[PDB]
Amino acid sequence: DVDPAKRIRVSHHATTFTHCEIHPSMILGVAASIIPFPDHNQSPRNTYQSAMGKQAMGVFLTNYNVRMDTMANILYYPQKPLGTTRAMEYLKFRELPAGQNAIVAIACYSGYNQEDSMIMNQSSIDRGLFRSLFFRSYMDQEKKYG
Amino acid sequence: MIVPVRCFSCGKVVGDKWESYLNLLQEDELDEGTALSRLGLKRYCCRRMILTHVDLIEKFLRYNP
Amino acid sequence: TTKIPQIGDKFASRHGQKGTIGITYRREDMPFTAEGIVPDLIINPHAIPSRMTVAHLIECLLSKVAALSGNEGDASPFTDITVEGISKLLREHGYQSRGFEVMYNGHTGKKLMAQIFFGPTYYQRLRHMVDDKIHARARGPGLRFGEMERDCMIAHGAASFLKERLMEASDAFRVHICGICGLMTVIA
Amino acid sequence: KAIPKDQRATTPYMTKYERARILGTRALQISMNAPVFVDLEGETDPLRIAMKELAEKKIPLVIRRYLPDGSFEDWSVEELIVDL
Amino acid sequence: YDRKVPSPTGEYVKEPEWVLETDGVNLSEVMTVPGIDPTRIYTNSFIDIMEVLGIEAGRAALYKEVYNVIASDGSYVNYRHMALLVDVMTTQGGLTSVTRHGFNRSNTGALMRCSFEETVEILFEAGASAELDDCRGVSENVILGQMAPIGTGAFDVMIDEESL
Amino acid sequence: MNAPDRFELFLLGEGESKLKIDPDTKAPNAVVITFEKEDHTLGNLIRAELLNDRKVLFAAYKVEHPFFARFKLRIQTTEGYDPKDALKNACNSIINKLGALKTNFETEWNLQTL
Amino acid sequence: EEGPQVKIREASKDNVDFILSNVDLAMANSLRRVMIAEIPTLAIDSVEVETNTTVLADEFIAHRLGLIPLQSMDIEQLEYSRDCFCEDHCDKCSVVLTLQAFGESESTTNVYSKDLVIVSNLMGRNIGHPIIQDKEGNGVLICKLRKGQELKLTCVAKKGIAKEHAKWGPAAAIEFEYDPWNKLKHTDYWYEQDSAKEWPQSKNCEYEDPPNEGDPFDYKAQADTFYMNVESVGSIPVDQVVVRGIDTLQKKVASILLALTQM
Amino acid sequence: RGNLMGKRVDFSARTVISGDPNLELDQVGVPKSIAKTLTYPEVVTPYNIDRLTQLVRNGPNEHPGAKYVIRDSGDRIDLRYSKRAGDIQLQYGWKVERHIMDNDPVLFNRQPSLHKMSMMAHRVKVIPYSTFRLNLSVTSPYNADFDGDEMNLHVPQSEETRAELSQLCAVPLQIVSPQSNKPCMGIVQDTLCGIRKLTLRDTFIELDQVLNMLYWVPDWDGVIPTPAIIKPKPLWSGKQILSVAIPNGIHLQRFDEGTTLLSPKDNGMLIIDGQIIFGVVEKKTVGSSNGGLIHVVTREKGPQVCAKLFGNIQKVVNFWLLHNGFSTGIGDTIADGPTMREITETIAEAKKKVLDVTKEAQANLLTAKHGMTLRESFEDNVVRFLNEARDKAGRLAEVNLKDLNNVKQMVMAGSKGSFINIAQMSACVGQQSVEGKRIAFGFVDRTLPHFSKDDYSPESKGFVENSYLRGLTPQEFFFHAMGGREGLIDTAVKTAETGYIQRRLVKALEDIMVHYDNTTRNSLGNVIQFIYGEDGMDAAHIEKQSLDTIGGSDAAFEKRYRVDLLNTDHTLDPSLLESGSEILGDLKLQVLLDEEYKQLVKDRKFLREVFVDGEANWPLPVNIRRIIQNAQQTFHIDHTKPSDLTIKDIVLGVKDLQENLLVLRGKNEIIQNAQRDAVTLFCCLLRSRLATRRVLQEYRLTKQAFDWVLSNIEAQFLRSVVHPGEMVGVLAAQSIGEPATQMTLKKVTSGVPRLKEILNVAKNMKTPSLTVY
Amino acid sequence: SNTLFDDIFQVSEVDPGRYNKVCRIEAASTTQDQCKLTLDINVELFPVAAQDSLTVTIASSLTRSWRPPQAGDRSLADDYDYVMYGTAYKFEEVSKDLIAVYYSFGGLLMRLEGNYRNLNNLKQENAYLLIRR
Amino acid sequence: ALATGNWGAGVSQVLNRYTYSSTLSHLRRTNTPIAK
Ligand SMILES: [Mn+2]
Ligand SMILES: [Zn+2]
Ligand SMILES: [Zn+2]
Ligand SMILES: [Zn+2]
Repeated sequence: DVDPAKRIRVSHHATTFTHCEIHPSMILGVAASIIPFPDHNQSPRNTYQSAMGKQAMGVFLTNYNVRMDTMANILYYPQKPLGTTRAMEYLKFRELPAGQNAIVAIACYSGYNQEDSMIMNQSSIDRGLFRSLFFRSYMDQEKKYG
Repeated sequence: MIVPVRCFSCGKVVGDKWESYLNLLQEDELDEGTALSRLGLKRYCCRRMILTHVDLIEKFLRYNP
Repeated sequence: TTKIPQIGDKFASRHGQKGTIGITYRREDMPFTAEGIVPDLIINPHAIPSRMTVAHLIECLLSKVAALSGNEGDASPFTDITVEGISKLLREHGYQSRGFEVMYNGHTGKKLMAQIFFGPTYYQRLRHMVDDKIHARARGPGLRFGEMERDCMIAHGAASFLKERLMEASDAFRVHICGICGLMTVIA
Repeated sequence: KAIPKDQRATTPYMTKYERARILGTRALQISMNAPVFVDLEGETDPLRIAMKELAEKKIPLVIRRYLPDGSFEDWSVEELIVDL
Repeated sequence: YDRKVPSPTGEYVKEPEWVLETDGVNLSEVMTVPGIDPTRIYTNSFIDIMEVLGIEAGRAALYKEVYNVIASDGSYVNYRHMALLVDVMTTQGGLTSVTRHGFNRSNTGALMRCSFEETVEILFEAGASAELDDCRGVSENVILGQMAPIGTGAFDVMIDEESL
Repeated sequence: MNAPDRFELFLLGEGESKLKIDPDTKAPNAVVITFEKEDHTLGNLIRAELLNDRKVLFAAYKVEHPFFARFKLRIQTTEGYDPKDALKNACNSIINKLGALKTNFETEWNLQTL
Repeated sequence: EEGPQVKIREASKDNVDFILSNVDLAMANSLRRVMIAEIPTLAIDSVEVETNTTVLADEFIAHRLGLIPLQSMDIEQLEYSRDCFCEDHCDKCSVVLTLQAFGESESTTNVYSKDLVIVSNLMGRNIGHPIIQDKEGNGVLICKLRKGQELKLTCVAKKGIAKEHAKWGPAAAIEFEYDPWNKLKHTDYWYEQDSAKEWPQSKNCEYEDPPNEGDPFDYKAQADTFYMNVESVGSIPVDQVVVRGIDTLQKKVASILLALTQM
Repeated sequence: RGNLMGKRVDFSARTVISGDPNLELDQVGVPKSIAKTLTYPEVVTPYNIDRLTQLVRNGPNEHPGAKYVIRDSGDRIDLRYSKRAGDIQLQYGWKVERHIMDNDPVLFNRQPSLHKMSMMAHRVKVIPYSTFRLNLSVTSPYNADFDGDEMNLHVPQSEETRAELSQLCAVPLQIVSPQSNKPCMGIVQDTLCGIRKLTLRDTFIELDQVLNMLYWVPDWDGVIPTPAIIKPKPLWSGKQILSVAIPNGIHLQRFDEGTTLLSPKDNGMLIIDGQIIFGVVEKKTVGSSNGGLIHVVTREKGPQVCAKLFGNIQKVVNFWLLHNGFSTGIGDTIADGPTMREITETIAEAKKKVLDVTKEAQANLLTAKHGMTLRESFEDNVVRFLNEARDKAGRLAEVNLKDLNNVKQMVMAGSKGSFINIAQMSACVGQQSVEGKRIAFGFVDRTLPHFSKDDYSPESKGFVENSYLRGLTPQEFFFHAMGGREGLIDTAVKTAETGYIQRRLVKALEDIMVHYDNTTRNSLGNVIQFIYGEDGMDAAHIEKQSLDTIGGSDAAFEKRYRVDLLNTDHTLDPSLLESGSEILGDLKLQVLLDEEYKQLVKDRKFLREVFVDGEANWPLPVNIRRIIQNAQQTFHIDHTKPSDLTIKDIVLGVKDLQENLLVLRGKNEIIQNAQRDAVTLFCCLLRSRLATRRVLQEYRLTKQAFDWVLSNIEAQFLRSVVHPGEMVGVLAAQSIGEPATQMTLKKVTSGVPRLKEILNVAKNMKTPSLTVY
Repeated sequence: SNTLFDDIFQVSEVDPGRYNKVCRIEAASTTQDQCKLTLDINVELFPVAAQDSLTVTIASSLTRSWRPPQAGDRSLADDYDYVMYGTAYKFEEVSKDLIAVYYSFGGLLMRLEGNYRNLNNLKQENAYLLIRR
Repeated sequence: ALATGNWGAGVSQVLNRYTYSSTLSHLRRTNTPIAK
């Protein structure tokens, strides 16, 4: 009488309860809250991701054009991920995203995508897929006591 | 920033359907799926283009200079 | 500066596995679906078994259904969403419930004997791009050659290479030496 | 301290290291317009020519193999058997 | 433990035997206990094996230990490599470690890679003891602008007044 | 920077010809043609048609490396039959084939309402 | 007319659902590829910027400009600037357009392709007119202007092909199928319990006869009967995408017979 | 000292790497932009005046160009700035600094390089886009992938230096490595997955696609092989075309579990004269395995042919895979509805066994195992139960999956995959653990505030019941993360510790070399080994061979080797030998045959003392079985007619050969003994392989094939002796350290911690144990 | 110019073992109870079932590359339906008193078991396999 | 001190701004100077 597709959970043998979790997914921090279905991944892979999300390109701020900082990378056409998270709402990910929804094919095609490399569609690149702006700004002054 | 001109995958013109899509939602109170199909976006590659866009320009325009 | 995706640039999904563009193909050459849908990106299945990254697969399934129905896919941890659940919804849309689709080779038009897991997945463009690390230092008139590199050349027994590569600029000076005392006290 | 042509107990066979150095020495010479000792049935690349000279045993070189104690043996490239 | 043994007909057969594994070591004293096979007693402490059975037995054990550390991961390494390591650690009669014993040397030359910003001292002592540099290393020969007597340079080449 | 211009995919550079015909040695009546600035579009085509010819003993093509736009075509034919001709034949045979298709289409187009 | 045979199902200004029959799969494909990559078209391929106080970057805007489909009906009556004997661009090989926009109202001012203006001489050939298909004759949304911001550009349309850049592509997608009933057995269906029950039956299964239970595998059947559908993007009439597809393919082979000739 | 640390790295470049199925094993794709930066000084000579004159005209900006022209006087003319850049007349003896071009030998390297095979020499292939390109099979020796790895390319600067690289470091000369006396390069990933799908019996190829495949193999000879099926359809076998990539003269035999000469399961492998006769081609045949196809092709055809072999195979399979396709999806991780039920019950059965032992312990009925605590042995049984569960749960999922299952297809081929993976994805994930135990009571008497105190159940202490497919509960998630962190922490350790151990080993052995006397010594001149490896052999020339004399019952030993010319029953039947009949009752010959048998019996005794275990397969030089399989194919030896070999031919022949297998040559008594010792083990293999009955009864060699076998064995043997000048010490250090940089994870001390404990000669071991019999 | 074996068999079993186009048949021989046969067959191009009756002829004639048509109008040495062509990696088992031989058809295996074939079959590759009705 | 990270360290750092989530992340990060 139980959904065989669901995961196996334990039973409520308690009459002692003094508190209840608002929601278990809140044990996660900011970076991990962005991983979709983190509970279906091997543990170390979640950690790897949390590191890389910090190396992604997005729209760090909407006022990027007015700030004059050392380096900046802005994606041309940011998209909100088709697969979101509930925590993702308080993180403004849909508002200031990073990355796009690529149509992905898992396949052995010409052989040019082995040992962790990828075959990207050149036509999609022409139409704007993954283009980004890059800004670098140089500074400099004048003398000191002389 | 703004509606990409075309669907990255197939080429379909999509940069001429952003406002319509927006209306189909507000003034017609339709849902995104039904809205998208009425604009002719039948294959998911084209559907995701519009359904996933984020119009950050409408926030850029809010800065004075 | 505008940066356009090139061979060597890094990309990654949200499941701890990056990759670089090995080559780019134009639409004609890409493999295709009956509806004429073509992939923006092709990754290798050999990178699936060992990583134990099932979520990537489920995010794909979920994302397909979301695009086909204009609904935001919920990939939140600790909920009751299932692959069976998602497979049912995708089926209702007329697709084979586990994400597979029949595809045809772009050079031929002929079908593939195997079907392909096809669907949208969220990918992130990472920083540190090819043209930034291409450094090539050749002065005639990493990237170093240190102790470990030398031990390798020793093992190969490549002595003159070690001599050629380790010798500095200093001029080859000619001196005379006594055969009795090994000193440079010879008046020539 | 030299050992007579008889009594040499070292290998009759040329070592891969000797082959590598001889070919390299000879090639260097050919690269500097030194006289060649074979018919260049079309060859132009020095090392490639050197390899040809070796096969036809026409390299007038001698290898001095030293022993850990100081003594040594002398083997002509001509003598050395080339099988590697 | 199961044990491959020759049966009376000749073919090897498994013959299980009781074995004792301990926590702590006292080879000399247990080796002498009645009821055991002193001929086969063993211990992963190759240092005690050396002190009780001698250096040759010490060597054998040290190889068995190194070898296990490599078989534990299913990995394989040809015998000679581990053997060479084990002989070097054993050549002088005792177990000489490899994880850097000397602050100056192991087998070098008062010329090779100037270690410690005070190479001066390495040279001062070499002088005071009349250290003799063999000149077989790579760096010493680099300092001398020559090729090391190794591999491709472990012999000289000369012109031959024979070739007709 | 290292990327070649895109027009180099369909424009013959200097010193290059659309075809380089070379005699195959491994076998008799065999030729190897190199098509510069062409890909699978023509390759698999001329190959397929060439295969409909019975006096043709061999026909296969291949683009050795996706980086460059050129493919190689090897044809082997019956003694007396020149490979160069089978090609001309396969070509014309193709050209005709298309002309008909072109018509039939423009014909069916008209009979449609919209 | 003996040979390849078209049999149209649907037809409109955008799609051309049809059925190719009596042809080699190779030809169906080459034609399929040509439509996607080698049909000439006009498209903005150079933008000179006088003034951009917009919120976007020049190259950003310029990139979109090139993606704006332009009238390419009489594209053949136009030459490739690389062949043309002028110095750069001229009316014989290019169409010049202008875009001037100013944020006048306080409400956000939109800039569309309709706001593009041809400035060169089209000499009577239908070419360069920005395509418009929306229900309000606006066209593609190029940019958005706040009050006070400005945009003064100068474009230059030129003839090109998809192989060079996907902007010059007249095709949007190209459905392609054959042997909907897996009779040639070109594919091997993946399944959990039932091949048939798990795989959605396609449109074209109706236009064909399901194989019979006991028939032994037909080992001599080849691949004919291809179900295609061409979607045009507007720069050219659908019917044309196909037709010229066959045309270019035709000229290609022709350029080869002429190679053996003058060889 | 600042220069004795390799800093001013001139003539080298670095960049991201990409794989390339269209490059030959020994090539390296060099982007044009990097090619124009690195130069090679080439002296002007009449053999190259034109090419140079032409390069100098192209200049520093076009690829086949040059950067400087140097004249007699050592003057440097800068082609980029110089009013005469386009007006130069080269002269013999001058030097032109040209760009590196196709085929120059360059040194390619990936750090950390703790392997000689991590610094090999490649042939240049100038290509467009940036980034260096590598053949996929050169990937493991470099321990490289393409998720961002960067490599260095160094350009040899002299002529002797060019020669050194191409004659010693070139990739082909490294296929078979000495670290493990086997190839270090094999067919991988896509090509491996594809080669299996291509070799199945069900795989057939039609004419149209066969001609393309053939044409793809560059060493093809325009000869269309006749179809395995001519009937209503000319159809070729998948095995047929692959066979075209394999050269002639290649033979290979191997039997798996239940392989017969009719191997129903298409098991094993049987290649004859470069035509695979039976068996699916996977990792055991085409991988970097010991006696595999690559080991063979190398030894038999030579390094260059083998290098070409990787490419030919890659080109065919990759082509056949591009048009066949392969993929993987969520579907492949889903197990049968009933299977999942068999899995849930299997785990439920585990939770009962655990519940019982608990009640047992709580009543105080559990008895502690000697030298163990109640709690210690309690935990022990619980963990054994819980792993038994994960495991049996995993097997139920493995068995289920069909042969269509992509995950299973990858596992069957050898390319990425393993039981544990399928087990955690499809069935139970298993028990988590930190420091060898179940999750500890971090809070007082409990693992999380969500449980009650003193709860030792499996859900409490860390058993993850769900598969990754099903998803983990929050508690399961946290526990799996506790266990996960452990691996991340010590992966950092293992990393750091191994890098320092590797540099200490190298330092300790760096000076040890093999001298011309075959002695192994250090810089002082001290003797370490009186003969390298105690056998004088080079490890890259050694193969695992079976010493038969040592195995089985004595009856078997005698049936096999015993020849009694004086006994109607135990003689050589006159059909195996030409002079068979007139040999019966020959006293003088029987004396020869008894010498041979007494020697075979001694050998058996001897071997049984050395390998007290009973182990028969040991790495030795010269693969006799292969030499014989060659002879039998080369001389088309018919197993029907009697041989023309004499008993004196064999016995005296094999006896003579032994006096020729030379490792040492010294003419004195000591050396001659050393020589007899070094060749002892090999000679035991020899005498058992060339025993008279064997030669006539089993092999059937004729006098011609036999004489051929003897000379080959001598040739190969001599070709296996180690060359004086071998830097055996560095070779040794690296051969031990490299793999120690691959160890990651019954109660003792292993892995790096123990290794460091050994090399340190620590008097205070962590696990001092004694084993008494 | 030749032929080497002839007879008709009684298919006692047709096993497909996890394959979808191939089956391993083991048919006994009409006449001599000795003669037996085990063979791999591409069922997709010539189905087979138990108790069927196949006529098996070996032969070796009517290596140079192969041509497709023309001959289809000429040397129709095919008076049969199924027609393979393998090599003899034949292990004359010389079992007991009978003599079995092995053929390889691109991987599709075959093995006959008799005794009077000592002057019938080859000991070399070349050899076609024919079957009719 | 606020410019360096000198208290008694690395206590103060330049705020990440590569991505928005990377900024949120940096602002909620923890450090432990120097049994398990
Ligand atoms: Mn990597
Ligand atoms: Zn689309
Ligand atoms: Zn003096
Ligand atoms: Zn013009």
